[PDB]
Amino acid sequence: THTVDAVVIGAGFGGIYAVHKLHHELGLTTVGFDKADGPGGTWYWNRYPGALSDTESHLYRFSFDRDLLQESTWKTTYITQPEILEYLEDVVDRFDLRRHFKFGTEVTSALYLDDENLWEVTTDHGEVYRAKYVVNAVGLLSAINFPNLPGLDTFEGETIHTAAWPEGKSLAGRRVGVIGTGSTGQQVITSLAPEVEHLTVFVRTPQYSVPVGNRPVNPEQIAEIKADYDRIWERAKNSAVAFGFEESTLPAMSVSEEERNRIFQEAWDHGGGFRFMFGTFGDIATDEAANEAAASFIRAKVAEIIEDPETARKLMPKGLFAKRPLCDSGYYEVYNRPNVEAVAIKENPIREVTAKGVVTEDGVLHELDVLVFATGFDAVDGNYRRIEIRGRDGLHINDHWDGQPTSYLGVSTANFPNWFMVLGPNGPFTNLPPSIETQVEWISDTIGYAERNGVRAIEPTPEAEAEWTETCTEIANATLFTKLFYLGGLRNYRAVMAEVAADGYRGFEVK
Ligand SMILES: Cc1cc2nc3c(=O)[nH]c(=O)nc-3n(C[C@H](O)[C@H](O)[C@H](O)COP(=O)(O)OP(=O)(O)OC[C@H]3O[C@@H](n4cnc5c(N)ncnc54)[C@H](O)[C@@H]3O)c2cc1C
Ligand SMILES: NC(=O)c1ccc[n+]([C@@H]2O[C@H](COP(=O)([O-])OP(=O)(O)OC[C@H]3O[C@@H](n4cnc5c(N)ncnc54)[C@H](OP(=O)(O)O)[C@@H]3O)[C@@H](O)[C@H]2O)c1
Ligand SMILES: O=C1CCCCCO1
Repeated sequence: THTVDAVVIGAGFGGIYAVHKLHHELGLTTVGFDKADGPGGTWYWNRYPGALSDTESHLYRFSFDRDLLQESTWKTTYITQPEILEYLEDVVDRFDLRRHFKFGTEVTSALYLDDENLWEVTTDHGEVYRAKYVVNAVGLLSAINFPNLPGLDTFEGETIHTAAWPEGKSLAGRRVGVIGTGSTGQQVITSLAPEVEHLTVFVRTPQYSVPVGNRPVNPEQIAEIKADYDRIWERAKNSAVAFGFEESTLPAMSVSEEERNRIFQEAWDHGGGFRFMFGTFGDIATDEAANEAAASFIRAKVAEIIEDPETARKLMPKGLFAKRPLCDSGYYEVYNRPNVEAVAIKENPIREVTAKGVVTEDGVLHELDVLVFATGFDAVDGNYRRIEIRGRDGLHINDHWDGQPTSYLGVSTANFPNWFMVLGPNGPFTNLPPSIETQVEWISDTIGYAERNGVRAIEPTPEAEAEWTETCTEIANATLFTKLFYLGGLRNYRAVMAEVAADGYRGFEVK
């Protein structure tokens, strides 16, 4: 039953930096915690085949330490999970942090003590920590999502969730079904297709995907990037999404059918999902006609790629190109293989799982040895809403988030003092690490200020939280995503966080 200045929940990008900042800049005694048996967070857990970043390799990392940027290396233009995981372990060892982290250790309640003005925090190892500050780096993701299919437990084969992939497991020569065609699904599908005896993909909503263009690089290309890194990060910190391309301000309809498609083809060829949505035109997300053009281009690629038309149509993405854009390493092409079958489960849904496989409503048994669920997770809400987290006067987090989850500035919420969030709700939608730094940096300032000036407790007003929900909402419904995040872009997000701090923490009850 110990007592410290600060607790950090989680050891991915966000939890790792927060420890570094709170211990080494602000001198605070600081303990880190993670269920996981080591660091990496998202990348400790997802070791499924083909797991790859959407963010180019040079930019999906910390920026804050200039020696590190010069010494780290990568193989391709996008970075794989082993390589990311490895990088976070180098980072963890480089800044001397293993020793602040209790691994294999779940934080299971967070009681705020109104009279001691402290947070009482308990582990599944029995321990208790009493801390003045809590920093939640629990991520945008929550519990694995895992639809309970009828008869599932009759299945005599192995079932695997993408995020619980057994290290070392091979599906080579097995008959495998995959459910889900999200970002994970496309990846695990491209990578499985060539090795398995047969692949059945259960598609519910086919999505829009552009080539990822993941190319090999030589040490000289890296060294041209290394030489220009102050400008790269300054540029990225001053863009909206920080994916490393200039963001277009050219309206789609402001140029010609041929020009429009010329631009859409160079982007296709160059590769990159965000690059397609935002590197090409500036209104794809905000003008109806801009959007339809982008979407149409992609469907023509799909009909150019899938030879058999009954298959093509099952994989044909429909309607607004207003989900997060995917990119792949040859996804549509997989459906030309004789040992891949597509099952459109809107038209022909799963009726049940039986001993030997999956049965659809048409009454065909799809014989499977392995059923892989690429069905994702259950939202930000989920990693908080699954705990004894209570704020002032014992108020429960799930009681406090009576409806949609909320925050002020993506890092805080009313009735939860000295309690912060890294990637809480209504935060930025960007290449995450640069946003994680913004958040951790602001959180570490705020906490340095609190100690230096003798602040007992800080928390936002419910007035302010609601003003933020409105700002996020007004900006959302100006885009085609409407038809959970602040969508004004990193640069605006940074000026806002900075103004609030320069303005004496406006929207915050300081005690
Ligand atoms: C396959 C995949 C690819 C991705 N690619 C990209 C990309 O290219 N670009 C991008 O910007 N984003 C990407 N993301 C999103 C990605 O999660 C973020 O970029 C980033 O990893 C977030 O890191 P984090 O430290 O904030 O949270 P996480 O890495 O999610 O770490 C959170 C940790 O909190 C822990 N935790 C939660 N509750 C508790 C508790 N009660 N006790 C102890 N521990 C707890 C979890 O175990 C977890 O390890 C991807 C995600 C996935 C799954
Ligand atoms: N950038 C990257 O390289 C990368 C890679 C992987 C993951 N990620 C991130 O991590 C998050 C998770 O991605 P993800 O692909 O694991 O999950 P996801 O985006 O949530 O994809 C979910 C998939 O499962 C399907 N699905 C869900 N429940 C189902 C059910 N009961 N029956 C049939 N199908 C079902 C969905 O279909 P519907 O859509 O019709 O519901 C969808 O195809 C994403 O937000 C993504 O940004 C990023
Ligand atoms: O591409 C991504 C994946 C996670 C969602 C926001 C970050 O950007």
